[PDB]
Amino acid sequence: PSLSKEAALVHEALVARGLETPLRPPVHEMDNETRKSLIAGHMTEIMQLLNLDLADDSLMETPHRIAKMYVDEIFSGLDYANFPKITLIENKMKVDEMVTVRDITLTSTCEHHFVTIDGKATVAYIPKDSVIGLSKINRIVQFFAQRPQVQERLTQQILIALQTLLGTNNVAVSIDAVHYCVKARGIRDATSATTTTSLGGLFKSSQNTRHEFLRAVRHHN
Amino acid sequence: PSLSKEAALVHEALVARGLETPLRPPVHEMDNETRKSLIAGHMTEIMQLLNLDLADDSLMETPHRIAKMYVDEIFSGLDYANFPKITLIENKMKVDEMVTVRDITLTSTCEHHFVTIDGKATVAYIPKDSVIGLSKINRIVQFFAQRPQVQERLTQQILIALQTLLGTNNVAVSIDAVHYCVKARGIRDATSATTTTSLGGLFKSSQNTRHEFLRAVRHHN
Amino acid sequence: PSLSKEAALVHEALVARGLETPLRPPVHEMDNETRKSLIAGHMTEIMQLLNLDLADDSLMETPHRIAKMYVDEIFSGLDYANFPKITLIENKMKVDEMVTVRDITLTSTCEHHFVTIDGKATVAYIPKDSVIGLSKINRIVQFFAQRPQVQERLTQQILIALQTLLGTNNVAVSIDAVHYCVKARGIRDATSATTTTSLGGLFKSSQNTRHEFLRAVRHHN
Amino acid sequence: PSLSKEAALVHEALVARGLETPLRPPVHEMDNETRKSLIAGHMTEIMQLLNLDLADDSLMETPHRIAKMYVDEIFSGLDYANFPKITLIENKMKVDEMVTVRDITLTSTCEHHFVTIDGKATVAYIPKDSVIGLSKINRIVQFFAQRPQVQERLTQQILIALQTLLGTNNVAVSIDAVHYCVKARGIRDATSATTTTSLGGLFKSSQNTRHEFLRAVRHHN
Amino acid sequence: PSLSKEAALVHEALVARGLETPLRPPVHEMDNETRKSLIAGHMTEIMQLLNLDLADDSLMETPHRIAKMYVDEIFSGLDYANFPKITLIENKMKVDEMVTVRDITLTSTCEHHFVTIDGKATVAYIPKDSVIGLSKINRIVQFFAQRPQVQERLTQQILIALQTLLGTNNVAVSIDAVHYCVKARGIRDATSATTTTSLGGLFKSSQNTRHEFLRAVRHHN
Amino acid sequence: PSLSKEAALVHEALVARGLETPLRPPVHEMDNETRKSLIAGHMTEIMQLLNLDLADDSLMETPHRIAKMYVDEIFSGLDYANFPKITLIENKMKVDEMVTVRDITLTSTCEHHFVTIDGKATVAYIPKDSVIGLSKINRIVQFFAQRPQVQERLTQQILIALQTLLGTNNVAVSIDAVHYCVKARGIRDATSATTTTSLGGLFKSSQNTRHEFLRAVRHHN
Amino acid sequence: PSLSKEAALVHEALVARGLETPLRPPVHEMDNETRKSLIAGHMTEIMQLLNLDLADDSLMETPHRIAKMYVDEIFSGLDYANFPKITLIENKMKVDEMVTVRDITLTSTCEHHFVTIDGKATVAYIPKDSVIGLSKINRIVQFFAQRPQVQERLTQQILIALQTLLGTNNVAVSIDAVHYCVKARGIRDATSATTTTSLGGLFKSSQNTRHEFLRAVRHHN
Amino acid sequence: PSLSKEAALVHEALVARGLETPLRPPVHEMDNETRKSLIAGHMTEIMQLLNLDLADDSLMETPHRIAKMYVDEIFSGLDYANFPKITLIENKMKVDEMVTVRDITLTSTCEHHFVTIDGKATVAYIPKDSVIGLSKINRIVQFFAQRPQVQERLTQQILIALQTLLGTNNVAVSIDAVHYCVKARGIRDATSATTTTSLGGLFKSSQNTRHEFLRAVRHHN
Amino acid sequence: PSLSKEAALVHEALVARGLETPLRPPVHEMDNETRKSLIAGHMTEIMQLLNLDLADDSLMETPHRIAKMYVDEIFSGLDYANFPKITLIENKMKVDEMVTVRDITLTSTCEHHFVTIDGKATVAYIPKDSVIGLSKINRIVQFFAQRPQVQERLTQQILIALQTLLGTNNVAVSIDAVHYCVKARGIRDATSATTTTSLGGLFKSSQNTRHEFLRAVRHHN
Repeated sequence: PSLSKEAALVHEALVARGLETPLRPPVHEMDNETRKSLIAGHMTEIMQLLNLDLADDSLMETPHRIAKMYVDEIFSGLDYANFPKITLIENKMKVDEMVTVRDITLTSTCEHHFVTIDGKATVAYIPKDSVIGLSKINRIVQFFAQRPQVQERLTQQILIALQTLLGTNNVAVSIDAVHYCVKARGIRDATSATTTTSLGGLFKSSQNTRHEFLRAVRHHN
Repeated sequence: PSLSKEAALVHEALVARGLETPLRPPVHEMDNETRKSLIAGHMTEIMQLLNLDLADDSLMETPHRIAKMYVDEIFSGLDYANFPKITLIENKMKVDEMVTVRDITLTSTCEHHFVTIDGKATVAYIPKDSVIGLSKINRIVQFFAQRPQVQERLTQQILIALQTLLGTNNVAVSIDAVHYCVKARGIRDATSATTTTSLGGLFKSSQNTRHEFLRAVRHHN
Repeated sequence: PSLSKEAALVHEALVARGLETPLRPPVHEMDNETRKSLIAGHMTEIMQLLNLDLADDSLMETPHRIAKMYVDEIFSGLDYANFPKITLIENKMKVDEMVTVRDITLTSTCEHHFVTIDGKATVAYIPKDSVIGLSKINRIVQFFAQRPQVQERLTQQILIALQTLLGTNNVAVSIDAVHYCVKARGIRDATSATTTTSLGGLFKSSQNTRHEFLRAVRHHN
Repeated sequence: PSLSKEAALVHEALVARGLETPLRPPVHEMDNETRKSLIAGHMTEIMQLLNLDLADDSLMETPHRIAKMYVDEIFSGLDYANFPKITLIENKMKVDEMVTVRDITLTSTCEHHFVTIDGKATVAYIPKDSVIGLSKINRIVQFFAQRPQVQERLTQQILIALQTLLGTNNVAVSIDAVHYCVKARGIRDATSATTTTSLGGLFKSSQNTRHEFLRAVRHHN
Repeated sequence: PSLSKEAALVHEALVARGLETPLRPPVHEMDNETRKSLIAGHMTEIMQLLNLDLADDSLMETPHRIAKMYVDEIFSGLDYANFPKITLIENKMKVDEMVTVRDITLTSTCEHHFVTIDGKATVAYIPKDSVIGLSKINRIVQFFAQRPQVQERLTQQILIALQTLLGTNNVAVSIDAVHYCVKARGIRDATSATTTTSLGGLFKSSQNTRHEFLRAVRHHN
Repeated sequence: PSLSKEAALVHEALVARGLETPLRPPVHEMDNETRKSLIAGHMTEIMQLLNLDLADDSLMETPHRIAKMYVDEIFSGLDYANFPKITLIENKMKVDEMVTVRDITLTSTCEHHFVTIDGKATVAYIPKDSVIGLSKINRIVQFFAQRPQVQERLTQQILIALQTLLGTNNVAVSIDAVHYCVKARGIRDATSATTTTSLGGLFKSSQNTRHEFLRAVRHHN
Repeated sequence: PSLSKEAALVHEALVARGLETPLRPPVHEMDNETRKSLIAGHMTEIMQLLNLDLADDSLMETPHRIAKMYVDEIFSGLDYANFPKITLIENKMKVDEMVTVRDITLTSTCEHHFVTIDGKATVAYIPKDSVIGLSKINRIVQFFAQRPQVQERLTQQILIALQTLLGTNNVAVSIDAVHYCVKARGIRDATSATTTTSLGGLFKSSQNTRHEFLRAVRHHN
Repeated sequence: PSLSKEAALVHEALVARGLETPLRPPVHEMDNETRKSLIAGHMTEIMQLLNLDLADDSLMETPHRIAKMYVDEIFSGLDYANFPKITLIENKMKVDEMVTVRDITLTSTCEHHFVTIDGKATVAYIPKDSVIGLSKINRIVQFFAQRPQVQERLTQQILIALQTLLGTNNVAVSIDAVHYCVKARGIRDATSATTTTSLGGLFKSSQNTRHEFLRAVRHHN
Repeated sequence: PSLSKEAALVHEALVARGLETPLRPPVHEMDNETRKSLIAGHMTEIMQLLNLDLADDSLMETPHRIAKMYVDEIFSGLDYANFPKITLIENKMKVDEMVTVRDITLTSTCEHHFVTIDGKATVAYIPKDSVIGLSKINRIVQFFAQRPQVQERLTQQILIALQTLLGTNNVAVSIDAVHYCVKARGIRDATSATTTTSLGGLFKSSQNTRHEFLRAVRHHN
């Protein structure tokens, strides 16, 4: 009817921990269509302020493309109506060891300059009552990634969302990414990459479990 | 006469632990030949529903090829009459350290979409009374891989099968694989890979042994 | 109203050259919904013939998942209603040298066994009157790849589709892919890869141009 | 009834060119079973001459294992009754550019010492009236590889067999391999590898075509 | 006069531990010359049973070449008359840390099928009263490698031989090898490799020393 | 008005620990302009002593270029008026795990010969009350790098500056670099590189945390 | 007595072509000792202008160290008294093919900023009447490298020096280097590298010879 | 009786071309035993001149070891009595394309300083009437390598020896090597390597053949 | 006046521990010039015994070159008059963590055959009262490397020399090298490398420190 049981749960969990993305309730019920047009409008003004000849065929549709990109694509994660459908199967296999999904493609945006964050996430968890569909993990990562982020927050959000859905605190998330906020401009460091990890349950308590995960983290190319 | 002592033991072990692949007893004794033909028929219908011109020389034999592939090849692991012949030699060498067989080629099928799972397995065990033929390890892995799987279950099954045959709980199995269920369709993540491990005996108890194995797991290319 | 001007053109071009995928006209106007359900039914029967216990939570939804994957995903390319929207900008830059888009991710299906084909395509063309949006090239490749293919045909189709849309014969397509039809079963060759190329215009005529393209073809990892 | 049309053709072609493996007609019609037993007997004698304690469980079955390996496995190519089934589809795609199958796994035996030859073959051909199933190429390479060989002969044999089956002289075969005949014993050169190529049709005549193929030959790891 | 003090010691040590290669005392004092000729004879028969035309110049000398290879080369390790001369210098340097010799080239034969085993050994030891010439370590490895082996036994044998000669139990041997018994035939796994280790003294007792060695084990290419 | 609160704090902290770069108070208030001209003058004399023909168009502006490089570029870190603007956000994410910024491009000058030091730094810290902007870390590293350094001091300085700004002693800095002071002249060692680390807080106290950081240190290329 | 016949020849050759480093005749005969002291003085002033506390033990000797480095090391190539001794042997081997010395370590200084240039040179020549000692080539490269350079000139100088000494115009020189002038400061491009080549004789005339050389140029790491 | 027909032929061919190693006829028929002892004596004197305490157990046997190494090992190539036995088989395969043996391990000695030369040779030839045993090529290379060499001569010698034995001028030899004469001392260039090639027949005449060979030359690691 | 304070200290330290290279006091005060000439003479005789035509221009100067190489270059470490000048700066930085200088180029000679040893050393130490110039470490390594060595001794010598000069026992030295004594001759193992380590102070006592060092030891290429 609006948000799925999962979307609701995850959202509440995040709000409770104070880990939700800084959002303000919708001032007025606007259709995404009207928001897009308004954003497109402001973009048109910014491009004109930059002295771009909006009459050019190639630049003409840009304000609209950017508006759609924001509302529908790169910032779609802000709307829980886009939360993926979660499928869980009973842990009949009686798995008691961690399942690790590595090198998940992740593309996000640094909220301080609205510039690309390109990286990879490694998620691992120890199955309790249910096992989650591998694809679902990738989708959850993408969801939170599609928001104006701060890697420190992004990692935390993914962790909690998964803990909530899997019903286990034994979840670990590690994200290694390149920030164009740092590379493409400013200090323009062409080689640095940032790594942030958030560990829950045994992954934080048990040094044994913690290190097994950390050792598995990151690969090459 | 039907199933070898080994095939029987392994099958029982799996059923006991409740780790056997979800199978229903044969409704009627059909020849694999009749099953193949029946499967071929259903495929013919599916292809027709997809509007494929089955009159084309290249597509003509597909329903049969698929049927044979299923029954004889990719799902042959479901029939214990195909279980490999196990050869064990007396551990006169008095080996007390683990023997590791790494990078075993593994090709399986994700049962949720019947799509390719391509990866590699690393198996290790500490010889007790007998040492197994290296090739047999690769064969057992392939056997269980030739079934509609769920990586979490596949890893478990191989572990138990080996424990049963070697007569030692000191066995460890780690499988790293790419699921086309995730890559080729759905979220289409082109870089993620899943790693699952199942540890028995000392490999689970002894942190020392456990880490020695984990440290050896995985290589490159 | 049905097919876009582009979809129609490409389809006609393919039929004219006799390079279209072997298709029979829809016997009856069935909703994709009814086709999916029918396919799901045939799958149910096949799985039962394989003796799989469809009562298992994990296997239960498979017949439906496969049906949807076929109609909506992996074989969606058979329906021109799914042809991407093509955007072309005027070649005001007066580009006379080839534009190469390399390492396009490609996932298709070998029609002889309905098994995964995983590879990468390198497409190049010399802009005439218009320049195409880079993303569109990737999209066209994916479209044709989402069909029961034979690499030799796939390469040809992409070539013609591009030539038609760009209005230039100067297009070159090279595809390097691994066939699980070969790796996962049958001879089980774990290392072979197939490369097929289709050259048009100067890429075939001019040895100079031809080699410049070929030299650029393929990379590593 | 005995040999397939294909097996016969290929065999004749090889005999005609005087490129067949040095074989003598079967002195007497012996069952492979009796041959294996005889070979096993000779091996038993050789092992005893080496002073190996054949009473040892590990060595006990070796004479039989070696006999079966020779007759059924590594030298099976000597019997045309094992020639693969060739599937050819009409070249409706009108492919006029070469199709290259690279990195075909190849394991053979150096006939001068009966020691392992491990390598990879690259085969390419320009489709005339028919296109061959990719897997079939790998199979044909394996067939001729499963014989006491001399790389110079092996490459020639594969070339001819393919030209004959495809009905085109435009075929090229290149094999790069490590001979344990050289590495494991004798001079014990741990790094050398031998590369041999055989070119037919345009691949030999047309310098353009020749170099395109040669440039594609060999990869890494 | 026959066997050196070293050869005798090592042989006795191996027989005591029951780690010697399964050998039967020479039934009759035969010259290696007569043994070679007899082996050559049996080989002639085997090749004839395989229907090879022994009249061919290339195949003609094979029976003799194989016989010499067996007796003089690949199985020479069976004769302690071929044991290397060991040179030991007084540990005046007062070395108390381990000396590691890595990537020792090792070529052996899997006794179950008489096929090539190609790998590399890493040997380490903590000097007590004497230091051994580095080359000697490679020679001892080669000696035991030149025998019909089972990697599990090979590793053990090298360990004991070294312990005996160095007069220290603090020796560690690790061998990583590819078995063509597995790759070239049978299951034909093109990627798996086996690793076996045998640890003596501190390398087994001291977890600290043990891991330092294990961490050093294996390199790339 | 002169130095920012941050610049002042950091400077004081360094002086307090006695880790500041050996500086003498400005003998007289000179404009950077006059300093540059004076430096350029001395360089002119040096070049003349080296017998370089300063009348050459290429060498003519060198004295000035060097002077500007020293004052404005490579030694600009000596003037705290160039200290970066630090942005800190409240640690609302409640991050308790370390944030690692790896492969920070670092170019400094070995004060003993005024020759290039080219390397990379890895910085990590455990957020207390505030999280710092990733780029800022790179900037601080660059700041101190832009001074006549001694890697041992450089590492210490970056550590302290960070501890001061973040208000946490839990900071770790590791720098790996190539000194042309060693490579380009003198002993001319073309392969050596120096690695220095400075650990604060838990990174020094907790062996667990210390090793997690060290394990993450350094990558390739 | 002063300059060797070789030094004289090379110097004259360069002067004639107008390729010599911009030098002014020594204004007065000063001992390198007095020049070093004078330079050291200028450096002391420059360091003081930078506000460096020369009282510090580490910085104290810097002015002298830099002065010695300039006169004796990095700029020693400016004095032909340092020209290496050239050894040539009669080309009795009758070599008519090119001899290539690749990956020659080269460290020079960009004269526009007096900053490090780190790279590698590849030199090749076709022996005429004499063959030069390989080491001598490396030495000649170093000689000219030890000067305030401009890569374009450096390459030309080495070419001519070699042509003169070898008595053959058939010489080719290629230098690939990284300029810290670009990396460490200014635009700070961390990845670019400059390649310059100078070709003499057949290496310029004969396209065949030219490309053979160029194809050989550059390697990795 | 002394020298084989092959050794004789090769020696004559070399002397004819004036490519033989500078040798003087044996002044007196001395046993290698007496020569070794004499050399050992001179070495004893040299070591004593270096002030080495020959009473030390480790240095004691050095003069003898060196003497034996010279006469029996590293310089054994000077004695044609050590020339390998050449085995040639009739080119019944009718090979008309070149056979390439790459990465042949080569270790020689730079005659100017008697220091190690470590490299790899790539040999190729077009079979005329006979095909040579692959191992023989490696052996011939080693033979000439075991002499005080100059890479330019070494390459020439191998070329001629092969041309003579194969009865074809179509032979090509390329040697890439590192000279410790350059690396370990003198200029101490840690990265340079020398490549020398000698081409015969078509490999020199036919630009097509020539480049095919050259393009194949050299690999990595 | 003869030996520096440092040279004397280091020499005494080594002699005290009995780790000095086996040397006999100079029998008579000979000029290095006369020693070189005497050595040259003995070499002349050795070359003549090898039947080398010393009249050849290329071989003519060899006896002298070798004599100079021995006395002035490769064995110059035997004379403490060649010990490097050590520069130490006060540890004002208050460095308490280890400084590691890795991949130090090392070229020595195996005293048992006087053949090249090519390797790399990794030296680390924890600064006490003074910090040493990085280059000095490389120089000290080279000094001891320039002597007839046994890797086991070489490592020990470097360790002690450093401990003595730095006034700290907290020094660790690890050397990984390839011995041509093993590769170029004798067993001719083309892949083995030896690794030796000597640990002082905390590097031996503290398992924590010990492992931090060991983990950092060795890199690739």
